[PDB]
Amino acid sequence: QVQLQESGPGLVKPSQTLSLTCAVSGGSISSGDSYWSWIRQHPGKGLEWIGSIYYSGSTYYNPSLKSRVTIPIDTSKNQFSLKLSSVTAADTAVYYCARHVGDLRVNDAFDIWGQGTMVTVSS
Amino acid sequence: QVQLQESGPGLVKPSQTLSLTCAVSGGSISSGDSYWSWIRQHPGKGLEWIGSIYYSGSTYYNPSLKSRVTIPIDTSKNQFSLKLSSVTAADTAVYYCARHVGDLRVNDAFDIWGQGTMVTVSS
Amino acid sequence: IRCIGVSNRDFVEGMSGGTWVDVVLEHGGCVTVMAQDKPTVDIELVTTTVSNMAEVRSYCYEASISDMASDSRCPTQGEAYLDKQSDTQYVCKRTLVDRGWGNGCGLFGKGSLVTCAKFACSKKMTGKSIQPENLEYRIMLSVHGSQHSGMIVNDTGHETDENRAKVEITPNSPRAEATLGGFGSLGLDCEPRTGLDFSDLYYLTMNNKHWLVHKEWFHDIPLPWHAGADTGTPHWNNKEALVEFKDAHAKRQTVVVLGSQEGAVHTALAGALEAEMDGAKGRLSSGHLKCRLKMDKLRLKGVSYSLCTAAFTFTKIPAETLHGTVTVEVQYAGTDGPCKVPAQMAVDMQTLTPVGRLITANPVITESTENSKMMLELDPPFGDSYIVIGVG
Amino acid sequence: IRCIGVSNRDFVEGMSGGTWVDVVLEHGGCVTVMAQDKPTVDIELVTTTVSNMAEVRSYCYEASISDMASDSRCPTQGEAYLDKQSDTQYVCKRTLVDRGWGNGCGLFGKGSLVTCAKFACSKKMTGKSIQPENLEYRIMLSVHGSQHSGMIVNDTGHETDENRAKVEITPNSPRAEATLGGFGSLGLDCEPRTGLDFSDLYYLTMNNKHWLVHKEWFHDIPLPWHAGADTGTPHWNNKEALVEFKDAHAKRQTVVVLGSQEGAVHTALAGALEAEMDGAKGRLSSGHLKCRLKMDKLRLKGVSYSLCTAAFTFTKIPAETLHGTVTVEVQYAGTDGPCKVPAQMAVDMQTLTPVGRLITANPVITESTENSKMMLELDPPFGDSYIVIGVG
Amino acid sequence: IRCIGVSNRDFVEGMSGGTWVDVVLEHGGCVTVMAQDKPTVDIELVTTTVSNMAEVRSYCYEASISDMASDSRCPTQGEAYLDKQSDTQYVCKRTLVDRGWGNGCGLFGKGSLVTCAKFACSKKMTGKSIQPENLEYRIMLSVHGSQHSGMIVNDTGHETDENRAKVEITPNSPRAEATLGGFGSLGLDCEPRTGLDFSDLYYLTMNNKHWLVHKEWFHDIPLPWHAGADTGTPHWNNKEALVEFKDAHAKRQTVVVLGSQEGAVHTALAGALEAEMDGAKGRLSSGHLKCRLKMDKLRLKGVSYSLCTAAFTFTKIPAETLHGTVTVEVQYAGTDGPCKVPAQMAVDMQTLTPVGRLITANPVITESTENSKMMLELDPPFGDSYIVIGVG
Amino acid sequence: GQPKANPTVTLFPPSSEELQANKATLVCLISDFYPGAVTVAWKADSSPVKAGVETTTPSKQSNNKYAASSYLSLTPEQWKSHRSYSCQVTHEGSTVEKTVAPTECS
Amino acid sequence: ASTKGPSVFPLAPSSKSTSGGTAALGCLVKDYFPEPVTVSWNSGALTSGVHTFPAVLQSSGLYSLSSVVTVPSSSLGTQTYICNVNHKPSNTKVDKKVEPKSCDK
Amino acid sequence: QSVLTQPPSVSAAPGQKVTISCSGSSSNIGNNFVSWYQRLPGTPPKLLIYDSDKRPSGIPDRFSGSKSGTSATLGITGLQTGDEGDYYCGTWDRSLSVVVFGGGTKLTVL
Amino acid sequence: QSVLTQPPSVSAAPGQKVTISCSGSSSNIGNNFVSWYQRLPGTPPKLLIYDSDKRPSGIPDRFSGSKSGTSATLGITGLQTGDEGDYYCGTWDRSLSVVVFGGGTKLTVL
Repeated sequence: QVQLQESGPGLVKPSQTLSLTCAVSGGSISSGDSYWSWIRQHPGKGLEWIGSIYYSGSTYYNPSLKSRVTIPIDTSKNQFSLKLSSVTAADTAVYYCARHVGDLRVNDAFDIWGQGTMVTVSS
Repeated sequence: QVQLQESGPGLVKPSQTLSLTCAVSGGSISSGDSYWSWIRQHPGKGLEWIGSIYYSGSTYYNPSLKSRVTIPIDTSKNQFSLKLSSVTAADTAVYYCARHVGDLRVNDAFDIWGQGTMVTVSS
Repeated sequence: IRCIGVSNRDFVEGMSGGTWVDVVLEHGGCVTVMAQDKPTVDIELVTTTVSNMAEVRSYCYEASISDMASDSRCPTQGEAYLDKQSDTQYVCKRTLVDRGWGNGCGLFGKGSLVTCAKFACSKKMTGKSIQPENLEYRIMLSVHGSQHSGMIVNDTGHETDENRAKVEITPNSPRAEATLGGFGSLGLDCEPRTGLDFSDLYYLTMNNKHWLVHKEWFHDIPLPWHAGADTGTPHWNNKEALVEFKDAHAKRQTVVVLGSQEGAVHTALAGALEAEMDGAKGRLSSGHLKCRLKMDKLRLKGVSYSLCTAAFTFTKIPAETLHGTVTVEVQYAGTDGPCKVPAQMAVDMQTLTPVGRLITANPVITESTENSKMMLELDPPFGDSYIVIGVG
Repeated sequence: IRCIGVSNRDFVEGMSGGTWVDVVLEHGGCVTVMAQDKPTVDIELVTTTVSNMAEVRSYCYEASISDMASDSRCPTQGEAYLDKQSDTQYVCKRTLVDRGWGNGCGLFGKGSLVTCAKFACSKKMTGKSIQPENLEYRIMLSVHGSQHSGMIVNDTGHETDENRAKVEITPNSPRAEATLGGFGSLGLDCEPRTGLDFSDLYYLTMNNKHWLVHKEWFHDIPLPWHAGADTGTPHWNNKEALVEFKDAHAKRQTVVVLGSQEGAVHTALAGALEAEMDGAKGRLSSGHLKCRLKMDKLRLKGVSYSLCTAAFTFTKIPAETLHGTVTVEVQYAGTDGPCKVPAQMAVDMQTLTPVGRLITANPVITESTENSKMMLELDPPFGDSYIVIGVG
Repeated sequence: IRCIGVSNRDFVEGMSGGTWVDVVLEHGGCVTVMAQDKPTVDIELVTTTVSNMAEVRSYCYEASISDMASDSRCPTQGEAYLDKQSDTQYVCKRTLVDRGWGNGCGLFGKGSLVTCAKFACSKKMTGKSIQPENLEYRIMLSVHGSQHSGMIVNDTGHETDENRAKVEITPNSPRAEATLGGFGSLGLDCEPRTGLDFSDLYYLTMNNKHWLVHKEWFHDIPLPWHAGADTGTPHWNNKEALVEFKDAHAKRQTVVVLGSQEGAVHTALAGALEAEMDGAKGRLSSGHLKCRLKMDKLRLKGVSYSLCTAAFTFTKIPAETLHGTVTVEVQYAGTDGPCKVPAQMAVDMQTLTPVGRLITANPVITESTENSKMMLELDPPFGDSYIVIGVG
Repeated sequence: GQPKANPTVTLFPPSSEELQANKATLVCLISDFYPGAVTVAWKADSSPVKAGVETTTPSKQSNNKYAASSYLSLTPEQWKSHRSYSCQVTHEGSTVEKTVAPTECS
Repeated sequence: ASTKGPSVFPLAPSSKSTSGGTAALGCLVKDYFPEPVTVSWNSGALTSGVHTFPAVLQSSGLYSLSSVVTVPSSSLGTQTYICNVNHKPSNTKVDKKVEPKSCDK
Repeated sequence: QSVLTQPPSVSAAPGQKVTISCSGSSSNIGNNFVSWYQRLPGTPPKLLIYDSDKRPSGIPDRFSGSKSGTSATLGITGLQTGDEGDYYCGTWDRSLSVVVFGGGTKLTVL
Repeated sequence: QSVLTQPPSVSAAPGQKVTISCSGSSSNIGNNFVSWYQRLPGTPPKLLIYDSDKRPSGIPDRFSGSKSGTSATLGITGLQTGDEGDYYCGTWDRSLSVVVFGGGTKLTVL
């Protein structure tokens, strides 16, 4: 079974850049039905998608997190990355790295979820 | 030669619906290079296109006149119609019904002009 | 009397006991009927109104390409997948073009290029479909008799005429009876359900050119076919037939739209009949109906009226009107009122025997004025003869 | 020594003058080479890395219909033209259904109904295309000689070993020379351009199931084919094959999508070889290369080293290892350092003649400790015999 | 009248003395019966309720392996005996793999490895078995007569209609008599025991997809077969067919489960008929029964009622409804109450003879209002003719 | 057929009149749970203490929900010395926690 | 967020918390970051009746972990109870001496 | 504006069917089909339902999805203590251009 | 924003070449080619120039179009009293999505 595990520095400073790595088991980034999406899940709020990289490496993200979010992908390692430069209190949240919907799914389909790396941004 | 003649009630009341009919000579609405466009030409202002019906009967118009303009077409009579419900002082203008540009002309090409039925909207 | 001057005029003599006569109600022809106790009535199916012609799948008559682009992948570097290639408004064509090391690919071979462009039909000819309940044949009947030369073509006024009148026969109203004043009532028993193949033909319109094309030819037109009344973004059924994406020897797939097919449509519309369109009622001026002429109500008007007094002056003396019938134009000089024209056509004037049958039989002067212009009609034998109009 | 324990182990004896030897570098096999002045080296092409596999046209593996609707026209009342029928994201099927007076039409006949629905592929198997410049075969060479039983399978460390080491041969680097310490340098002349049909096959991935399917079978998959790297709205090439619009006896065209084709894909993937995927480098563990073994640089290490002193104790006494070769595991009890194992395998012990050839020829003890564990190998004749390990 | 608009409509004329008529009660068809002293009644077996379908041996549709492990013994070191190998929830496969001195065994040879894993069926298609005492065919009868165009398809209300009504015939109740008000009582003598092979077929359900598959195909499905109503730990009859324990060249027996077989089940469900399921009563909309039409109780209602007064206006004038029958829609303008429509269809209007038989024979206006909409039906000869609706 | 009625946890610290008697009682009610099942844990700060904690079982109310009550025993020095007091109710895998401090609700 | 040790509240026993001859004392280090803080009773001398529950993550991101200890009611006043909280993050080590419920004010 | 209004309190009787209604908008909930993410206390959300009707593989049969306008409905028939979690609806917004998760559903099978 | 800045005053010598400059924008004048409508006092505008270079059929050879950026230029070489009228530029706007006519050019061949 394909499994995603988000990990990284759960405690970050204000103005810092959090880096969460989603490791994948049972698959790779170059798969035929893979589009690894990272979603910010703050406490007290619903899950909001921040970045969704594809098999080619680039992808589309939310415009509110467009100025600070990056969706890195490790092709040789088979892992995904969610980066947040100049983070704040509002950027701290759950950072799961699920593998997204298939080919004809123009809308999102979060069938598989990541490990859920929670982020804390405090000074 | 193809000729267009716009006619109708040149004097209209406020809140009324002006109806200009463009008669066509030398052609019909079902032609192979026909797209009959009505353009509002107010005094003191340039010509602005308000409605452009096609050979199938429906067509695209300007969004400012979208709430009041209609582009009727008479398939059996070979005539075009420009209707303006709830007219005002700003809706009174020249209402010529020219036959528009050809097939690959995605932009407009007003090669032939109508009779130029001027509209007056006063109470 | 609106039917004797027709070059394709048909002479009807003898019916099935006077009750029912089988006639061919031609769209371009007129048939004159002469009976034993009825006057000669010319029936001409001149009007043909097709109402409520619903639109059919109409091919595009002149298309044009939009802003076209190409998506190129290398040989073994993926196929072309254009962003406008998935758009329904843009027609696209994919092909295998040459991509090399000098051609930009990483391997010399056959790369894949797809060229797309917004192929929009700038105008399309639309074919209306005619249902059987939309036809209405307008047939004008005209009793040959007390009328002048200015009433043969002067058809202005048929309800207030009393010598000629038009009746519209539809599929809903096949049986009718037109009361021709003085002559009684002519019974029309036309079969509007038995039409001239109205369900096998469509009325195509292109440039205001109505043509009654066949149903197979209307369903076989290879144009960009807009489906129905969707007047917005057309479907363009067979919309790829109007443009041609000619690939070059390198990665240049020039998409060139074809020219105006209205000339080729006129070239294919030679074998069809061009019909007129009077708005919602398209005017088809040709056809062939089958009419049941009811001559039982048709009587001979003015039979009890006596002969005219005198002064039958043949002004505008006529000849054979293309069929052997001699149209006699007379001026009855006299105040007899409802007098009868005692005319005879014979060679032998010492015998005074009748020589030929009369087209306008029972010639009766109707006007009570001094000089009454009237038109009569006679059909004598082959040759020339003497026309005695009156006694002495 | 990593090649003698292979059940499909190949024994190489005799080369073309010691300069070039033609060998079959199998992906699953290992070949042991024995020479006149070189030790037995087992070469096993175990690694096979395919790097930069670009995506190909991948069919949909499980689709599903969206919110479907129908546009119905009466018989002779126009064809169905759905608003979602002109949308590329919605697949639609038109048909002729029954429309009557009780069926809502104005005439009993065949109306036209078109049923559309947003047919989206919920998941699709994607086939990567492998270029010829992406293969890299990892072949481990291992000199049979001074090694114990824990170095036959103990492959942890090949750069610091000096008895075994792995060399990666690619298409860009077909010729190489692996310096095996003490033994000299084994020359690899493998032809990476002459691979096992890498250009005729694709690497399909479905559910993390890598399969090296054929190019014709990969180009013959009837699924909804997304074209290239367009990861948004897929094109769905042959996307209509996944759903079926079954029309009823009345105006109900139920569009039912097919089931999951991953089971049928596994049923069609029986004749292909299942490959592994280690990220960007897919691990194919099978194949057959052709290697030029350069034995000119291969020397016999420890030939000038003298014989061992004594105390050759056969601990873990071996037998035939599935091919007639007898793996001799000995413990050299003695501090001779670089001593040579004076072992012999013969039936007749009164003669002391040599009975059979040795697999690990030139058995030399390498360790300078007290009890040095070493593995030797001999191939005697058919039957049983006496193994004298040492003198006395 | 619910049977004349059917494209597969059957015309029944002539019975065995009016007592018993043998008819084919088709599941998709409707048969209109016309008698000498009875009105035309259309019977359509539209409903088909299968109740109490008991479950059968249902194969697994998508399985999956649990946490798998391997028990390995050396060559001549005992066979593999897994602790989960004796567990019924874990499927296991034993094989002979290579075990050597470098492979961990004490002798080079064929060791024994058994790989087990908890092979559980994640979902299974279940086939209900239909007994002969569960079928109930709902046949709607409708007397063609005093009804409008909105009662041909307007089936809302059959008990309070008096012109149409539905009767359910089961195997327990094969004989019935539906009292059609005014027309008397139509006697149904359908044989529910003589069904369309209900005992030779099963109703398989997979993903809410009801399919009336054959009994041999339902008993020949190679899936992991859960036996009966044991909804807990399934037996998985033929549960080993879903996974494959592919052994490698070394001691790695990878157990890979197969994909989803719902697509292959849809591929095998092409030759079966897809049935609906309305809960406990599965709705099968197809079949063919054999009905004994009892026309002895069927009388001609309104025969003693007199003819209508006048004002029969053919609004929505009909044509041939795909079979030669002309559906006459009339508006009786008049307050005659129970008047009879004196309509005639003939070519010759001078004779007034009857030209063709009428489908809705005995056309009687039922409403007492001013303008009463009614539907009549006539079947004239080949061609077009005159329809005189009324006198004058 | 039990509908959606989740449990709610409410915590109350020791009173000033109870602290004047040299005692402390921290009440923690988990009420309205459908079904009536909850596991009650009480601790000073966040780690669970196991002394003086009497938790009642869930009893079915008139609204079809189940409610239980717990009392964590301490002293006035326990309320005035411990920086926090936490009570958690675990139902269906979910945990509802309430924390009360002796120097914050004065 | 940032690394910081929590407050070291001593959670003493009292007359209203002692049932029978046993009384419950405790210790709570709250508002701590990182989570790795260990609790001991009397420097390891009090292990019987010691319960070290898992920590509770607060809404401010500071973890709250502690321990409880069932001790003698007769030992409340004659034996000192001192919890020791050692936090790996930030190097915090705090000895908090819990006291009996002195309500004489 | 990326908020899906879901019922945050979920209880469940033994064998009881619970109803969770996630309200969206016409652009996202009305625009497409929305699934749900079922998360544990130490686990993230896993997919349940796709397109508002099609349940994922391995999901229970008691979980039943439905879609009506911008409202997704998740029924849990035969709900137990294992049905308790955080079931939050989610859908892609046509106006937003990104997938948005709802307010959540704190299921508690007591 | 559908305004094309054109020179409203146009004179003309006998045989004189007049210049009319219709200024648009980068979205409409710069986006595509703009033609002109020549209108009489009792007549509407007739097409002169298409794509900014290609003159219509029946148009005079003295009328010469040119396009530079968002600026269309209409030269009238050999202008007479019959060249007087209302020559107004017009072009389709990519941002506007509709064809817009300019401010006009009151040509007066005195």
